[PDB]
Amino acid sequence: PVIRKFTKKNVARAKKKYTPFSKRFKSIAAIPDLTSLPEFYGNSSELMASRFENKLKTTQKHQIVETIFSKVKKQLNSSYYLPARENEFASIYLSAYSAIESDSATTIYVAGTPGVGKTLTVREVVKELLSSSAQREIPDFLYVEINGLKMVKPTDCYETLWNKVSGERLTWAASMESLEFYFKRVPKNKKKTIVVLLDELDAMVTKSQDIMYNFFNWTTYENAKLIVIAVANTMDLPERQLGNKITSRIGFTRIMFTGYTHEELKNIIDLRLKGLNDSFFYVDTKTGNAILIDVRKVRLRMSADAIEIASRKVASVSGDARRALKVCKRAAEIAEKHYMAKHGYGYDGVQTVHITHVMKALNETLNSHVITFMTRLSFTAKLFIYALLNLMKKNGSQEQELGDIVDEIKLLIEVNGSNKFVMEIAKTLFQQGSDNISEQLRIISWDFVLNQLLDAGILFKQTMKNDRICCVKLNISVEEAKRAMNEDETLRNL
Amino acid sequence: TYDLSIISKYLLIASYICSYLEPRYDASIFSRKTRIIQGRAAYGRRKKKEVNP
Amino acid sequence: LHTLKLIATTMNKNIDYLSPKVRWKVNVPWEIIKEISESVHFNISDYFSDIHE
Amino acid sequence: FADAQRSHYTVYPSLPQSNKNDKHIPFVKLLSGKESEVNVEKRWELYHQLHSHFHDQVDHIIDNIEADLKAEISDLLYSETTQKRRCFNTIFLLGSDSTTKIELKDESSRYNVLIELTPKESPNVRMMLRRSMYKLYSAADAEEHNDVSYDLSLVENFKRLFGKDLAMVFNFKDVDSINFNTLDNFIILLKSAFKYDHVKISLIFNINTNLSNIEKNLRQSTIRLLKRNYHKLDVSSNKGFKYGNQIFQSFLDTVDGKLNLSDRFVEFILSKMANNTNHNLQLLTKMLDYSLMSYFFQNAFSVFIDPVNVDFLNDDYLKILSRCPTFMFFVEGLIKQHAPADEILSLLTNKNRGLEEFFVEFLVRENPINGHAKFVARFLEEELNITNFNLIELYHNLLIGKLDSYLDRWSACKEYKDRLHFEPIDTIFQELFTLDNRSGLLTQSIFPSYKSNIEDNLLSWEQVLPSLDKENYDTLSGDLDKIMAPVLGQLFKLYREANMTINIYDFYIAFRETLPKEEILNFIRKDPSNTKLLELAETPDAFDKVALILFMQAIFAFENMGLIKFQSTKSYDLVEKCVWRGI
DNA sequence: AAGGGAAAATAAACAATACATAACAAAACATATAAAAACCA
DNA sequence: TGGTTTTTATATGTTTTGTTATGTATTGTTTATTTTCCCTT
Ligand SMILES: Nc1ncnc2c1ncn2[C@@H]1O[C@H](COP(=O)(O)OP(=O)(O)OP(O)(O)=S)[C@@H](O)[C@H]1O
Ligand SMILES: [Mg+2]
Repeated sequence: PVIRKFTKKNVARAKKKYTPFSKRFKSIAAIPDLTSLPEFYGNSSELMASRFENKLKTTQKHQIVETIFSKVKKQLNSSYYLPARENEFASIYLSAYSAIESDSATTIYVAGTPGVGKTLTVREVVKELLSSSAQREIPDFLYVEINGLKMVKPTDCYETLWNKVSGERLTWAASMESLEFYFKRVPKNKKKTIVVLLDELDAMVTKSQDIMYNFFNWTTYENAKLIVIAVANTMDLPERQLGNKITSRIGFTRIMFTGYTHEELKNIIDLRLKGLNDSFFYVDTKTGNAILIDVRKVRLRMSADAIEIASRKVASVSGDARRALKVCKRAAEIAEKHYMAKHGYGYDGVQTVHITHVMKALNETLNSHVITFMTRLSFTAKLFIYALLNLMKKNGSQEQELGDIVDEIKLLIEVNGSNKFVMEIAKTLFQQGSDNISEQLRIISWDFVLNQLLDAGILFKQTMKNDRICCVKLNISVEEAKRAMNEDETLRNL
Repeated sequence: TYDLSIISKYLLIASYICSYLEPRYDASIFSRKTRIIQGRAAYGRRKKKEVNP
Repeated sequence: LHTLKLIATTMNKNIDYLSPKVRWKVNVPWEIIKEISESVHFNISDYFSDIHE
Repeated sequence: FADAQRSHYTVYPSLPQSNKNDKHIPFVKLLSGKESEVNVEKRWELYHQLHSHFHDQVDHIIDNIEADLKAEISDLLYSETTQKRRCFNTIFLLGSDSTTKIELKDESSRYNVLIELTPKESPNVRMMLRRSMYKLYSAADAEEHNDVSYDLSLVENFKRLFGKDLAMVFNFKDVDSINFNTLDNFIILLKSAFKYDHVKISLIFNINTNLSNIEKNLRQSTIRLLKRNYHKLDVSSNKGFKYGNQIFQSFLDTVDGKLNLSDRFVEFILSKMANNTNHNLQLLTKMLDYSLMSYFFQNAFSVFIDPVNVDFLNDDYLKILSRCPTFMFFVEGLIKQHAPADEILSLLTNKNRGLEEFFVEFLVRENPINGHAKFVARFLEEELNITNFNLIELYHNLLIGKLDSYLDRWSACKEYKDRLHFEPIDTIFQELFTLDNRSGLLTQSIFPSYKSNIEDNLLSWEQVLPSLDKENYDTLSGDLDKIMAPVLGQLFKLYREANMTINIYDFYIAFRETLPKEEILNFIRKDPSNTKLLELAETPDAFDKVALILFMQAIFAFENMGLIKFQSTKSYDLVEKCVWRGI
């Protein structure tokens, strides 16, 4: 053939049609009743989604030990009736019950900081009104999860929504014309109400904001039976992206979920422990396996002030329910490994999770490690920081020339030549120990420890090929660098 | 060195003068024409620079 | 003389010759402009003898 | 949506029905409308047979400057059998325009690809290679009658994929416009192809200026690679003058025996061709054509260079040829020698037959300088083996009589300076059949003082606009036109007398004092129709506002002409002047 | 011929602007393949 | 109708080109002080 200027030998193209839905029935009066039609609304798709359960199955299982603390960690998982979002349940459920019962269309906007129960309680709204629809007090509907961070492209939401509505695989430019003809032209007698959840709406609108307009404008149509529950993080995402006249035309509700208080965290943690706290297990003393009601009848209480200080500390910072369920899951496995080490069960009178297990689980996520990292570096790496801290108090310029650091390291071994530690190390730091190596310009492992501190994130270095005039910041603080160097014995005396 | 034109050859020379002499001293070096109207010519550089520009 | 890279400008993509802001400079060494000046019998060294040499 | 506000619109203009005439040639009737139509169309076709006979030979010459240059570069591109066989033969083309095609040999059991690289095709080193490996892989499938990564691994797989060995030639087009960091790194990249035993590279550098400028740009270890075998080939239209001497001789063959060349014209040709050394031959042809275009457009006696139109001769022709300055010198010579009046009167216009019978005598002389210059140029060529000479300044010194004072510089024509001696004689009526520039048309049309013609029209402006006397007392503003300058011309003399940096407001007031206050307000009121303009004129502030409106469209017109800088944006109060007259 | 004294020059601190390049955007230039669409047959 | 070829829509990759932001270097602006020769005496 022709000689190609470059090759693309890894193109894999999807079998997706190009013609939209507005061109396959030739008339609005020739559109059939779409609810009594086989390939719409997912009436045959329940075979392929259940195919992949058989791939991760294997037949070997040899008596895995399920101890006392393994049952508590299973019950504090986020995947395992919700107490502290009651007015927010009653706002989303009331707005969606009215629009389904009246064959109307609306949009519900819900925002908040991460982890506050909003993806959970929207799914609990639509599960309540699936059960209300299955009892035939509202008509049947179809429910679509759209997650913006579960998409490769932002434009894949058009493909996935129209695939769930119609069972047809089209491209995205053909899917939005298929959906737009579906919502404004197809009559209300032929359609079914659709409750789509646009989850994590921040991620879809970062580049071109053409995607948030379409889902909200489709709900203003008369013939459309579409309820967009749009859950995002910030409250001003509609008004910044769309504008003021567009967000007033749509007329959507606007809910914000405040992060939970410390008393609400206690009624989440202790709600997921009602079946196990203050309860009796059957533990055999030779394997360690516990069984809820050779064997002792042990029992399990968790301390209420341990849940208190796990709630007071988490809710004061962010207030999310994930960080409190995994600070009590982390405390439950700290208590397990000491139970596992005392009796030595391994893997195949009363147990408790103290205040000291929860504090240990909570301190390790709040401590920094840049103190502990820098006290245990080399003498060479600590001499690099100690020379950099002297330069930031001769000038305070907070980005030092790298050749000013080298001359400071040489001056600091110059002046402290009476020191007992510096006399014996300056032979092993300029000639590297023995003779036959000349006295040199950089200290031994200068390229090692400069790259060790850049890789660790402690140190920032600009991009210059002149290795002497290049500039060097810190990235941690001047205080916690000085705190780590006033601990080391040999540097604080010199 | 070059096969430039006779006025291309004086236009690199004038380019080399404009780019290394300073603009402040040009009236003292190049001016030649008599003055009908009263005025003072430029005095020139007072002292030499030891940079060799 | 500019297309032959004997006169330079400030480097912007699509500079306009026809503008107030665009300035010019020469890029030939002294050893080329000395060979040029002796061809047209112009004594360029006297213009630079009085500045330092 | 007007078309004046659009960019690039197309008019399909309306042509009238028929203008009753076959008069569609651009030549006009001369002698202020006394020349017949048959003379105008004869002077048109006698122009085109003298114009086309000149360009049939110049097109023949230009086709020989490339056929010689293709063959001179091909003697030098081939057969330099080196015994070391681990380098490239480099061809430096000194002063070459990059418009020469290079034909490679056919020469089977070998591929000969030519790879040409312009500096626009060379932004960096990988773009030089991906175009070079595309140009050889595309040109080897063209001769062959799967895809390959375009890199220098195509050079090692060339025998293992095509069966014949390679000989690639690189032709760098504008190497004075490429940057030499990239071209240095690409020659070093091509150096890595000397381990493959079946390839040979050949570089060709079209150095427009100089070799000494190139070796100061490349690194020193690259020049040591370029010196195993290099060849400097001087390629110019201006070398030895041998192609400028052929176009000027081709011109003198067309106008041999029918037009003369004044030495004021020839040294203008000789001076303007020295100011452009790179493209002489197009500029030599441009000046000979525009002077030949100028002759047949302006002289009614252009039809009198073929002898068949001499039998046409008219009375207004007889009134205009007798003011030739040689013809008065001939009548002066007949006064001073022969006393009686009648033979001079038979020469003059009172004998109606004799003067037109006097002009038919002197048209048939050969006027032999055109053949003698070709005689000298051929004789001075083959006898003395002299190459480096203009035929243009040989023809210029021959018109004066300074021939042997030009030949003494070669110091070998002393035995031949008496046999080549020629003093020209002034033939009669030679001013009517000649090419000269004493009016200043060629140095106004082809080589104008561009900016000096702009400041002279701005400053003077009386040479431009007609100062008319009758028609102004009828019109609306002719009481104002004698007392007020055009605003671009008035503002320019305030511009000219000012210093470098000038305040706009002080330049506005100094403009305003030049204007007449009473007659501008009389002119602004002399239209009774505009009510909105008469309302401005009743205001006490009328002259101060009309002067500012009229100022700041001329201070605007001086910026896009380029006469004024607005110094120091954010300030907009003072301007710097860009342009001085006379420079 | 002397000399006054204003133009010109020098220097130094400071402010304002230009410049070289980094980072990127976007249009021209280029290829690939499934779906439409002609189109013989 | 039916297979086959051709075009289009969708999708991504490549190279050139033009815009903008910014840190640093250059250049203008003002004020004090010293040298130079023109224009009055
Ligand atoms: N009120 C609650 N009652 C019980 N469990 C809760 C409650 N809120 C959150 N959880 C648990 O914590 C998890 C947090 O999920 P969500 O908070 O709904 O996610 P989220 O609000 O979308 O946070 P994102 O995705 O970062 S915006 C849920 O899956 C539950 O397991
Ligand atoms: Mg969520």
